[PDB]
Amino acid sequence: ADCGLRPLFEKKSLEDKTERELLESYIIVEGSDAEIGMSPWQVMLFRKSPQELLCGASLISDRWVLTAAHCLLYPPWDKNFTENDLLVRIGKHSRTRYEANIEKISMLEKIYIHPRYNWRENLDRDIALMKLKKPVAFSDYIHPVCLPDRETAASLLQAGYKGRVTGWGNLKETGQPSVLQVVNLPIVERPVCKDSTRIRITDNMFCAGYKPDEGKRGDACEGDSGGPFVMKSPFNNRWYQMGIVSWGEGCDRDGKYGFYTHVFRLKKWIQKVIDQF
Repeated sequence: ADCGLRPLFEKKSLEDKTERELLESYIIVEGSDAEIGMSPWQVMLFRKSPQELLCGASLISDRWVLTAAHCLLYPPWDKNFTENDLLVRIGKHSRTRYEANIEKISMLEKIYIHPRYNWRENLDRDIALMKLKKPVAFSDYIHPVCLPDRETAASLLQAGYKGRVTGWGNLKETGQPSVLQVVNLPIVERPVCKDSTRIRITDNMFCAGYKPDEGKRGDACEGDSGGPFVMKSPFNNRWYQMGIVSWGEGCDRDGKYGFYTHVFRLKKWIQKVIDQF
């Protein structure tokens, strides 16, 4: 509703140091310290006991969180979290300090994993929702991102177009940053994404990232999964979550690419589960 409009930026008619890098393109390894409240919707999947960060996520409403399905469910490693095995921290900035009157710790009501999530082969439909026991309060640090729609999707999800990925994940291949990281990457053309790996691709997933001859680098890594991949719509100055950090081979390997769950391609589900409750 009031989604996509950041308190310490749009609301205050301000722009972040990398915002235009995105606009000017419409026709976390090697990132940078995000700026305060520049990713208000960012979330942290935290494990109660032992205490540990296990994924990134995103606030898409005072009562719902979005993240990768593998983050929560992955049989191969006996991973199968439950409503109260986890916590979700919101409004954070530092990866370790407990930002007292800034961040907000929320509990889980219900976990919703996509019925067709495919872990046996290629994390197809790598998405999952999380209802919060108690609704969260919006602040200049905790605000929702928008969910894409026909129009938005068609306009912004194109090769060359840059989206942004933020997180507290690793800075290389296995340490962690002391503050949320940010990096801007370009959407790659499906054909390239396809023959870049021997894994079977799907329309439910897209890949961003620079090519070997472009000079620049950057990618997502361990701990960024479940995190958002956004884009600012030039039209209404709003931010949309176009993807979810899903998978990838290594982290910023030449001629390798990061794969993201294709949000809009599954918005139907999202809508379904949220309306059904």
